[PDB]
Amino acid sequence: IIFPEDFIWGAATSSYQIEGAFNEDGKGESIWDRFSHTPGKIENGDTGDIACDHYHLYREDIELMKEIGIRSYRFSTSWPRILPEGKGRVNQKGLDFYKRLVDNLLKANIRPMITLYHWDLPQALQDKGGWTNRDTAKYFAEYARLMFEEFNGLVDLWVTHNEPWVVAFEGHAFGNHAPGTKDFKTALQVAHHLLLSHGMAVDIFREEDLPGEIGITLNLTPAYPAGDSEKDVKAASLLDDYINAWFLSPVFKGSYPEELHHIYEQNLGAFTTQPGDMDIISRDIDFLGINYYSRMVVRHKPGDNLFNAEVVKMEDRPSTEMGWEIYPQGLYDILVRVNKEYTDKPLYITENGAAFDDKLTEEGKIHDEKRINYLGDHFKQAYKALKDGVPLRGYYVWSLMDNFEWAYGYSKRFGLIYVDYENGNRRFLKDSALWYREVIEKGQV
Ligand SMILES: OC[C@H]1O[C@@H](O)[C@H](O)[C@@H](O)[C@@H]1O
Ligand SMILES: C[As](C)(=O)[O-]
Repeated sequence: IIFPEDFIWGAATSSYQIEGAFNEDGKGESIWDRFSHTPGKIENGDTGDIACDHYHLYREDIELMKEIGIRSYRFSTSWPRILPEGKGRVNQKGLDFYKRLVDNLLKANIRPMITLYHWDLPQALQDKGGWTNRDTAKYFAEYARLMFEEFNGLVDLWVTHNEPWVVAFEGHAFGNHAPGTKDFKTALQVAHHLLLSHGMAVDIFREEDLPGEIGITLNLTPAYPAGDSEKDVKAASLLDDYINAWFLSPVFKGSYPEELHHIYEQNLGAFTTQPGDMDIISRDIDFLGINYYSRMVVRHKPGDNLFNAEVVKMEDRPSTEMGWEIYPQGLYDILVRVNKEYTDKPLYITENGAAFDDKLTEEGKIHDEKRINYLGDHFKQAYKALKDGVPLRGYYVWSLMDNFEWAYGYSKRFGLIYVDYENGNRRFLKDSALWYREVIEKGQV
């Protein structure tokens, strides 16, 4: 098992999950500032106020990146740190932080990949309806243009959006994520505008003529029938469209999946679109980012919901601390399917990783063998996909460091690096980081 010597091994983070400095240097409020400061939304009342304090500690963090030897670092930029009101006047100190960060990465021979939207919408824009207001799509594109202009010739890997399914449905249907709305109709309208805003930024990227590549990042969860039933097969197919095709088809085919679109429209009524929207959404892009963690096993169940389907708990299979099934085969299956059905463009795994109950020992080590076994098994499936002709160019581990795991707060640790929050926010390389270091040196698992 040996990867190409130029294969792009990396690690990933996001702004709200690591930066801290939540109201420092003119930064505006985000929907995740607001949400986490709302009682009962986050486990243990955790907030991202300080988190890993990467905003002040980023130089030390880049030293640790160099120790592991990652070739690329995927991070997101905070829209409200740069444009506090979401539009209007740039906050120069906020922008200067990312200019310093990128200069330091380039000096370290670490190739940056910027995610423009990793969920921290300006609260100023949420007060005008957030993603149900089509203007939010326009202002996102304007923010994209600013960033393209400022990092022309410095950043050549760009992702518009991280996981629009999650933003739409966890954020607005089930209310587990900011802004915390619980209305499925709103979630559909949101999804459309996220997709729209993506295409709008792609158009601007081409016009600005920067050197480099632009794409989008989707969480993809492959679905499997619980049984041989032709009804279990249709059920899994529908849930596969719910999560995956709902965003894959618009981006690569210029249409929503037909049956599911019908089902939604019949029960909820139509969400608002303008003519030509599917043309914008489906602009040609340069790569697809895939975030993969697990699968879903699905059985038919007429009653409970709109898809007449429920997900089966695989209780006799190993799982992570999140309760997610460990299922490395799913990473191969989804890479192969995307390449077969949707696109021949380069693919990146922009996230894969796992939470386990990490214990810091009585001097500074973390023996997270479960994480080593998890990543190893998934690296092997990526290799198999490669060998079978999938144009996989890179693999980013989630995460470079322990961080704020959204509604779970700091209770869930995904890092290669342990963050000892209470003790000066000090960092410790886990065994999995030492392991990943060996993999990258050799290009061999
Ligand atoms: O759940 C762990 C990670 O999963 C991915 O889907 C998200 O993009 C990350 O922000 C998240 O922390
Ligand atoms: C992606 As098209 C040309 O069918 O709108």
